Amino acid sequence: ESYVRDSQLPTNIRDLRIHVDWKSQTIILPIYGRPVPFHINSYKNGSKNEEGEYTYLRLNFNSPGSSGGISKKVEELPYEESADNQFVRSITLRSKDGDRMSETFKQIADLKKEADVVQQDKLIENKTGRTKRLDQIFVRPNPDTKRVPSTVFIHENGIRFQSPLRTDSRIDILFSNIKNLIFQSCKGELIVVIHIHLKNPILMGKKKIQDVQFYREASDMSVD
Amino acid sequence: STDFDRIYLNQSKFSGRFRIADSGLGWKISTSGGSAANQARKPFLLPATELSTVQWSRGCRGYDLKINTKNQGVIQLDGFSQDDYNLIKNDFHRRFNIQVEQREHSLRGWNWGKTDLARNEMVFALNGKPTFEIPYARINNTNLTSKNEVGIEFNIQDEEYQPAGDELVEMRFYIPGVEELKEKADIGEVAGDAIVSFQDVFFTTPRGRYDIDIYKNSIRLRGKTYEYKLQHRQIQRIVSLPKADDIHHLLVLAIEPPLRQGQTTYPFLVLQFQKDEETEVQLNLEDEDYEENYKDKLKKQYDAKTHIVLSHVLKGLTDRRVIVPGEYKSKYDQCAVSCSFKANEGYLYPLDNAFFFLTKPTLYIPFSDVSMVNISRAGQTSTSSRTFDLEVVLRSNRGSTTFANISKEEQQLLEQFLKSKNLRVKN
Repeated sequence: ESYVRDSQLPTNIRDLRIHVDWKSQTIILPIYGRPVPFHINSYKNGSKNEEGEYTYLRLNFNSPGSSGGISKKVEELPYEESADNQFVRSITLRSKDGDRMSETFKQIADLKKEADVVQQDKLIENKTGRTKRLDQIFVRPNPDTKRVPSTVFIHENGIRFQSPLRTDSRIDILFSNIKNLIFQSCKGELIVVIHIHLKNPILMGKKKIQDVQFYREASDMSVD
Repeated sequence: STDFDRIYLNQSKFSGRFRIADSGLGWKISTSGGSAANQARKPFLLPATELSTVQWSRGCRGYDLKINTKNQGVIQLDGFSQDDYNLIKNDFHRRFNIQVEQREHSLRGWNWGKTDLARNEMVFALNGKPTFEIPYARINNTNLTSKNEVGIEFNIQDEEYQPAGDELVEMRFYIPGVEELKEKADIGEVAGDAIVSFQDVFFTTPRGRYDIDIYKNSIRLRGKTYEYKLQHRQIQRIVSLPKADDIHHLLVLAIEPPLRQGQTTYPFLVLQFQKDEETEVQLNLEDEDYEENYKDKLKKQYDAKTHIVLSHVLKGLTDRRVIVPGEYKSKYDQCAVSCSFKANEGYLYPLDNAFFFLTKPTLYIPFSDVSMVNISRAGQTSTSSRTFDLEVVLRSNRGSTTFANISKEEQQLLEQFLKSKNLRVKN
């Protein structure tokens, strides 16, 4: 939605220059003297042309033939609510008469861009007699660019990687989400490693990861 | 009654005047004053028998009346303040007795809607919430494709820099595979005609081989694929140039505004002709009328070069001066110089008041607008073979263009031209 009531007016009542709103993630245009708002998620792209003294701005929405390569396909916003219904595809303007248009066009250029995880079940931690713990273990992909040493433990319904050796942060992995656990040793290899491949990727650290691995290094080269 | 001079209408137009009456609404455009003696105005009267509905509210732009009538005109009135609700409603409650609701036709701004072709407008309802109804008075041209894709090309008449304001070219739209329906009612207005025609002429923008004919006050281009219309008022300048080898001639028509298919731009209509195209033409006009029609410039029957004929007819229609190719001889007696651009090789032609760079995109560089030029060169044995570069700046558009691939002789001849023309050569 753009707005919801009359109380929230545009930034200026007399909008004699094409206005771009940022707070409500929408922008208004007058199609010949009377308003309409449209949405960034409803937008595709914009383009420019300058010719002699006249100028032609093109603005393209997200619609069939525009957002999707092939028509009659399945997309979230336009098709899912209604697949056989009228939408708009692109418009144009010529605002040579005022030197305020390139400014709003670059505000378009960044507004188009200015704007995500399946949540697993919480892994229950239990400190039973049978407890798995080994150290100098490094996880990859790491939470941050630097390399994280910590320990790893097995529980009854998932895999837990406890950070408290480094930063006390908690990362949880669901047994059902793990698809394949495989070992690979140091036989001709530079590491000794445990890979868990997941079907439902998890958000951790700074990013979204599917593949999760824990290993120890076997390096022998030295520069001392 | 009451009088205000700051009331707006037709937002791509300057302010107007109102003078309210019991019998009706009298709208006067703001008077045009010539020499402080000639006073021009166009008054219009909208009596009370035409009012149908009022939907004035604060949800739309320019808080002021938004009137729809049975005279097939919509008064999308603008230029009043927030406190005029009580005033206008007190004035209007005497006879009309119509409540103005808080609409706010639509603001959800989501693309999905339904379009219905009204008697004079195109209503766009987002599930019962109207979004747009443009009257058919403001439309200019309509184009349709095989996807039932609709493009409405407009042509607004600019007056001056300041009052022009916002002003739209195109309203485009797609429609799905509607069964046994098409865009019937939209095409129900004027193109507005009664000299000479051509057959199988070769054009470049759009590129193809079609034919062209002239009516009383315009020209129609026809082909097997598209038809185009070009008005004489839009035509700005006519240019004729030769080729390097003399075998081909180029007729360049500078026009404004460009003729577009919705999304392509053709500033300069470039037409190629052959040197052997020497034939005779016939003028479909009366032996006494063609004097007044062509201002005695051309004869009824005449035989000459077809290029010269077409250029002379074009100059006669436009009533403007012609551009003659310069007498400045390039390398090997040639009339132009070739060089690469946008990954494309094209020619440069100097002239009295501008450089013309051909052919994709045809670029004009007028000497008056030219701010300065510079030269860049490297030191190597290969410098003699198409190496030197020339960078020109236009300050009016802040446009810098660099002209690569120039040899020693070409650079020397260009520089000689440049001193003789007395242009500022930076170094």
